[PDB]
This record gives sequence, C-alpha cells and structure tokens, in this order.
Amino acid sequence: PNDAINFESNGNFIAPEYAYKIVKKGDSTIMKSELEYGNCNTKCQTPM
Amino acid sequence: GLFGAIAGFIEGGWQGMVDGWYGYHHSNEQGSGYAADKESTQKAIDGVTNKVNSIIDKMNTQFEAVGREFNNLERRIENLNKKMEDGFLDVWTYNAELLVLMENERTLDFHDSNVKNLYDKVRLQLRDNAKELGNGCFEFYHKCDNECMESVRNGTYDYPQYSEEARLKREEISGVRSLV
Ligand SMILES: *[C@@H]1O[C@H](CO)[C@@H](O[C@@H]2O[C@H](CO)[C@@H](O[C@@H]3O[C@H](CO)[C@@H](O)[C@H](O)[C@@H]3O)[C@H](O)[C@H]2NC(C)=O)[C@H](O)[C@H]1NC(C)=O
Repeated sequence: PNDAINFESNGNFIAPEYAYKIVKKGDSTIMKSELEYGNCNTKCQTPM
Repeated sequence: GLFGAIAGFIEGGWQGMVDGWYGYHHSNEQGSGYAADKESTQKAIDGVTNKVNSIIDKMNTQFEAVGREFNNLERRIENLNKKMEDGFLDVWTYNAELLVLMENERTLDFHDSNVKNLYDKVRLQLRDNAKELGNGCFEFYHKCDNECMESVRNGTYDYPQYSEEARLKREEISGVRSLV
C-alpha cells in the first residue's frame, strides 16, 4: 500500500492491464490431483 | 501370560459367559450357572477406553503437512525437501507401529491380572471355609446357597458365620473322629 511502481522501456515490452488484489489471506495449497469435482463436502481432502 | 491366569491355571475361557469379560460360575443344590463381575469388567473397560483416548490425544500434534514446489535446476534442494518428509513419515510410522505393539502387550497382560486378582479376592475372603482345588476353583466345606454366592461375588462373605459348619467338616475329613 501507498507504493508507486514506475515502468520505462523503449521496446520489447509486454505491459500490464490488470493487477491482482490480495483480499482474503490464509491457508490453502496448490493441490496436484487429476480428478475433477464431485459436488461433495468434507473436512479432510487428499489428492486421491 | 505374565500374571499366569488367562491361559494359565484357569485353562481357557468360558463361552457361556457373555455379559462381561470376567466372572464366576457356581454350583450348588439349587443353582449352577455363570455370572459376570460387571463392576470390575467395568473398571477394566474404563482403562482400555482411556488408553485409546490417550493415543488419539497424542496424535494431533504430529509433524504437519502442506505443499511445496521446485524448479528443474533446484533439483538437490527438492531432494532435501524429500529426504525430510520421508524422514518424518519414517519416524511417525515407527512410533505408531511400536506404540501399538507395546501397548498391545501391556493390555493383554493387564487382563491377566484383572483375573488373577479376582481369584485372590474370593480366596482371601473364604479361608479355610473352602478348599482351593487348584484349577481356578474353590469348593466349600460348608454348603453355601445362592444368597451366599452373591455375598462371595459382591465381596462380603462372612467367615465367622459358617466357621463351625465348615470346621465340623474339616474336623471329620481329617478322620480325627475315626479314633473312637
Ligand atoms: C501514493 O499515494 C499515497 C496515498 O496518498 C501517498 O502517501 C501519502 O503521502 C503523503 C505525503 O505526500 C503522506 O503525508 C506525510 O505525512 C507525514 C507525517 O504525518 C508528514 O510529516 C509529511 O510532510 C507528509 O505530508 C501521507 O501520510 C501518505 N499516506 C499514507 C497514509 O501512507 C504517497 O505519496 C504515494 N506513494 C509514493 C510515496 O510514491
């Protein structure tokens, strides 16, 4: 917050349109399974 | 086992006893039949139950687990990450496996006293009012009806009450009377 970020380039530049606000911060992981959703609810999840 | 009751002098269990883990069978002119010592089967269960609940309560602060990801040229810090988790899961497996194996041995040798010590209570109450027969079992010198069995069973037998009944018998199966 309250920080500026100043770009400058004379070529070869792929610029942002959109950035990303960190709203909710907490717990999660990037789980590495290959199953798709099954509409259930748990309190324990594992990739299998 | 250790205490020498279960699979010891008391050779094998009775299938006829269903109400509980330990008990008494009897025989007398009216009766004959089993009856579990619930109050001490009950005390035993309070134990074994606490034991399970103690182990669950030790296994909520294991080493925790959440996930992490590695570059192709960081391969050897990937390794270190792996040796680590695979170190910790080698260690909590051993602790689980061994705890169960040990607490299993103790639980089995716990039941083996529960039964010995029950046998010793009956014994200490009945003294020379009854003949310890040695296969887990006592036979009385004085006849002792269903109302007297409970008294032994609920642990308030009364030695002086049957003393002269009993010792008339002891006195005569000593054949000391055979001298007249
Ligand atoms: C981006 O925008 C933020 C928000 O407006 C700017 O932060 C604000 O900058 C002003 C000064 O320009 C801060 O005021 C200062 O306060 C101190 C002490 O109270 C005073 O002694 C100084 O004379 C000055 O006026 C203000 O607090 C600050 N806002 C907050 C709450 O952070 C900022 O200038 C911009 N980003 C930058 C610095 O590139």
